[PDB]
Amino acid sequence: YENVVLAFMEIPTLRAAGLSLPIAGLEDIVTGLGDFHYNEGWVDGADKAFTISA
Amino acid sequence: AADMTTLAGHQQLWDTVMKRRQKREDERIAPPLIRLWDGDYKLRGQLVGER
Repeated sequence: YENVVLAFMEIPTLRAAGLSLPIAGLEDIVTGLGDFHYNEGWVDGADKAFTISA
Repeated sequence: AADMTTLAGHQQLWDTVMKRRQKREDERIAPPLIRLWDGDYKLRGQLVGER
């Protein structure tokens, strides 16, 4: 049971579908990456930051 | 098909093999076909003018 319950989190994002971005010309329109993109990246945990706020 | 009974068909076989060497020597010099596609993989174009 040790580190089975509440031991991981996935946080999603609107990157694939569409966002307005703080880049010249992307502030008023909505653009997304596309249907093809890299899926997951690991948040480094050595200082335990996810236990203060994930 | 070449005649293996006579020297003239041995020359047709030699000429046929030297022809295939030239096609490979041209494909040695041909650049790759380059294509650019968007985030949904729709084709934008073929690229030909690169440095």
